Amino acid sequence: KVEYSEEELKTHISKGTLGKFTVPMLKEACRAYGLKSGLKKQELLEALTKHFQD
Repeated sequence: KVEYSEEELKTHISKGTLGKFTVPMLKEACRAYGLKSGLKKQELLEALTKHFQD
């Protein structure tokens, strides 16, 4: 489903492909995570990573 539930995200965070998708797609994961996200792109990754990486 790759709906960005967390599994794909976790996997993405691991290797580092989570930063491939565009911003419109990144916002999706953020919406599911409940983060703040950023009006740019990579900013989304950070929000995601932070939610799955110390």
